[PDB]
Amino acid sequence: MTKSELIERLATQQSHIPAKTVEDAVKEMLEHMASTLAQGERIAIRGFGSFSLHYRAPRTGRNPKTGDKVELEGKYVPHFKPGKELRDRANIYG
Amino acid sequence: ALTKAEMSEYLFDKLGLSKRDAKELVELFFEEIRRALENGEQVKLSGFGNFDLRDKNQRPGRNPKTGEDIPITARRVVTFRPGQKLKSRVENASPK
DNA sequence: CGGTGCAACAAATTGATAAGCAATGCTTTTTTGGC
DNA sequence: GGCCAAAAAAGCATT
DNA sequence: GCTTATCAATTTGTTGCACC
Repeated sequence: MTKSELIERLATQQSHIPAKTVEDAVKEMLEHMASTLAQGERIAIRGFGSFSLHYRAPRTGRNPKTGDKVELEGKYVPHFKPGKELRDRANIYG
Repeated sequence: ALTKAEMSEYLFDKLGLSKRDAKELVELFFEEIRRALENGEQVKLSGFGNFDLRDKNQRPGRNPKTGEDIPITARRVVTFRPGQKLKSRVENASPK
């Protein structure tokens, strides 16, 4: 399911909110989440999961294609942790 | 942290939606992603990232407190692979 | 709009096993905006 | 909403 | 080829948000 397909599925369901409105809403929510992380803030949606930033220490990496060394500075990367309801619903196994 | 309430507040201010629909749109948004995942479908949100399902076989685990070896059961889990766009926007963030 | 209670949530802990990634050009998918 | 070509993003290689 | 994440069971302290 792509972002646009998500919009269509939402649009359909509740025929009481304009399709265009749902399009704008979904795009706005994702920007809100993205900007929140870019601002260094966490995301906490009970039953879905939480997003935070994990630190990666500076290091001497490599261009894996050429083997050349490359100096990488410290940085932050997004991390997502599934909430209970999402874990359970997604886990088909016992 | 960003919460459902805050997200609804933003939809109210930015798009002028009713506080009732803003609240419902947010819940529908996350539910629709959950539904797709419980259905085994990959969710790819361009500009943000992908939520993928991985089937993990059983493996060795234990009770960290004590040490009693306990097998981590087989399970299908949800992982998130942030896209490059989001990765760039965040690489130089500063935890508040 | 606001107060409250509590299931869901963060952090800690150990160690075998699994997942993810540095650079970058080419390919493929998804989005975008006009009709 | 569909079409279509151009752009943006992602996918691949290997990541 | 090396680094980071996954997870077990259990406790302590915290919080999103449904319900009044």
